[PDB]
Amino acid sequence: SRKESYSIYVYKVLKQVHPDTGISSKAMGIMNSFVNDIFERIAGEASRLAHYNKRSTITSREIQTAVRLLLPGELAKHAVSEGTKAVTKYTS
Amino acid sequence: RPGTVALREIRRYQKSTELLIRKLPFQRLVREIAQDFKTDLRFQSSAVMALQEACEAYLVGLFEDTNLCAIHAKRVTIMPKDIQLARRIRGERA
Amino acid sequence: PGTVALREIRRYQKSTELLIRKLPFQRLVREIAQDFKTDLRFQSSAVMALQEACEAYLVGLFEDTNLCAIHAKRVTIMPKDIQLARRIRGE
Amino acid sequence: RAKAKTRSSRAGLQFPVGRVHRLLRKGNYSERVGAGAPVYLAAVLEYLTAEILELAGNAARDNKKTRIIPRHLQLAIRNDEELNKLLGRVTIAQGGVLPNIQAVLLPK
Amino acid sequence: NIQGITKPAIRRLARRGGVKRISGLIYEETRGVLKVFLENVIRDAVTYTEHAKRKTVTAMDVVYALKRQGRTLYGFGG
Amino acid sequence: LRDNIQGITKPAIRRLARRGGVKRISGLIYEETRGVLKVFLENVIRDAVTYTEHAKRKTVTAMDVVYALKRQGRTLYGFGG
DNA sequence: CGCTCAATTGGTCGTAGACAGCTCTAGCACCGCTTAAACGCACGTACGCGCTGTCCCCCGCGTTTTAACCGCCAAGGGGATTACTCCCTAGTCTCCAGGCACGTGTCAGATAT
DNA sequence: ATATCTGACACGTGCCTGGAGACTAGGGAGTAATCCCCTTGGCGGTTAAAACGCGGGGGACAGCGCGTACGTGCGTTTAAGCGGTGCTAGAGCTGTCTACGACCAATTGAGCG
Repeated sequence: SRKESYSIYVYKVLKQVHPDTGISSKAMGIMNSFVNDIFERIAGEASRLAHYNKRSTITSREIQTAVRLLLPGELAKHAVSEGTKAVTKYTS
Repeated sequence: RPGTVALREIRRYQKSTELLIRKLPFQRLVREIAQDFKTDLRFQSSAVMALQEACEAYLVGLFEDTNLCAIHAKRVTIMPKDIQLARRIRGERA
Repeated sequence: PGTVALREIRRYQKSTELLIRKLPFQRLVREIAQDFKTDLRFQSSAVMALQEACEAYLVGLFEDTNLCAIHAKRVTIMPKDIQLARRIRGE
Repeated sequence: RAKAKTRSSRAGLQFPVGRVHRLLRKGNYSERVGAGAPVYLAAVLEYLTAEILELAGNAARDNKKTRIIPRHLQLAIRNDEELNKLLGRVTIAQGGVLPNIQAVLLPK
Repeated sequence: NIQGITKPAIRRLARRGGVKRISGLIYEETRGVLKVFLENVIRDAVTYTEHAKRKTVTAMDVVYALKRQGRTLYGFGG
Repeated sequence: LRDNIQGITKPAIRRLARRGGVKRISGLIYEETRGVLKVFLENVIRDAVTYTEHAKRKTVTAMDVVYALKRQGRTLYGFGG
């Protein structure tokens, strides 16, 4: 049975800025932690935002509010800018 | 004339859970601070003064062992850099 | 001189690798385990993860300790000057 | 009925929205899940990953290296307080710590 | 108007906290520390309200802000 | 044979104090340092045992330490979890 | 107070481990088309606990001279670092021993096809 | 009755796990000179303390509203599902080169002259 991880997607996103650059498995392990730590933070926050308003769905506006509370700076509205682009183009 | 044995406040403000800031100036304060994100809010009087309680209890938490940090430095007198010690160790400013 | 210790700081910051000897750490870990519950075996990497997390706790404690001594006008550590950490942090 | 595509390809994302939907569902986080949520989440994962990897590239380049090791990510974080306010509760395994001498300790 | 946090208010708070000596240069920077604390707990709280489309800053949303720093309290609908 | 915690050597604490960025080391520090380290293991390994015993396993995994560190807030990367 | 010269550092030899494309294999979980129930929108309609000013004393600031105090250089030796001194147990590594999931056992039957 | 299959009634090795031993030598330890640091003290140099009478604004009383609240119709949404079919990891061994070090002339530091 398989291990499950994010290695190929993090190594894909690395080419989005540094196609010149290689990776050690140890650094791959750090990024394979960082990815699902952001998942652990957001998904719980969104489920709690739903629960704080008694809802059966986590939602686009739930995750937008969770991310709005994940970083205390410009990076939050940059993340919102990427997410609004994604949900817009998916649904158009 | 000079004071002496200045303990009289210590034997009052730790005896009961009295509230120390006055309402209306704190009321405009939080409201005028909120509106730089979003104006045309309405504010529950309970919600603002609950934040007054939390700010006051947190201000006990901004002196209680902060004066112990000065005592570790062998000052009886707190100086601003003590906050820059204690509040960096708690991670609230870096 | 009495002081090339400052170049030790920079050298042990050029370095990153774990500082405690492996088997010695495992002995301490097992001698904390074997009178807590019966016969705890450990995978090597779990012992290494414990070692890293604990050496990180200690490096952080000493970083706070430098602030404690320096803010007390010392460039030397003393036990009381560690002991501010346990009461100020949370534990 | 036709040959398939990932939802990410319509979203303009490279991250895998479908397994995000699976991780939410296997995560049991609510009775239903708005399709907008995992689509947005994939962009969080990209944007937060690319930003730190760029700085990891800087740390490696400046130390004249060509393969990333945990050191580079740790220094990439400590070069940026907007990352330090996220990762301050986190240890980067084997990256060590920021090389730093406080000015009171120096000679003269 | 941050100046509404007056000198005797901070004397009273610190004397509940058991303090002895201060140098007067403490207070004007400590007003700034309370200003950033107060601003952080406000912006987090108000967000839940406006996200829930309510315009009324709700005491629940004050609890859910303080709860994200773990500083739980009851009576306000918890 | 020696069980007496000295495996945390003078040379080890010396180097940890160095990497934390501290200078002169008076001899009183070493035994107190061993104490705080013990108390931290006695927080983490306690819950690691609860993770091992929740599965009724007889061996501690990397997951068993990682989730114990995670629930105690001093989170760790590089090992899954 | 700028020199001698000892102490960390930086370019070349060469070697050897962990990446990176495997290498399709391929085992399977993402999407498509259905099936489909129900919650949250959309939306009236209840309407308080929000925003909005007169009388009235209190909450905070400015002023008295000053020392508890922090920071000063004065006084005051111990014990940590550096260094060379030896004594020892970390790491290494190869062989020991024993646990699990296995396929077919082996023969023959508790339960009923 | 019949076919057959289903636990008693069980000696056959990989993989895996952890154990314990002797040598080697990396390094912990042992001791001591002695500097440089923490230091031990008190005004002397510089500034928090209730007033004490006094100015700045908060509060017990009134007075209106579109918000904050229910809770029904319903339509849009995801759930849940099964086939088809694009994805992702195994493990096998490169093709390395990149990082790993030792050898062997640079730059950074301790002594007073």
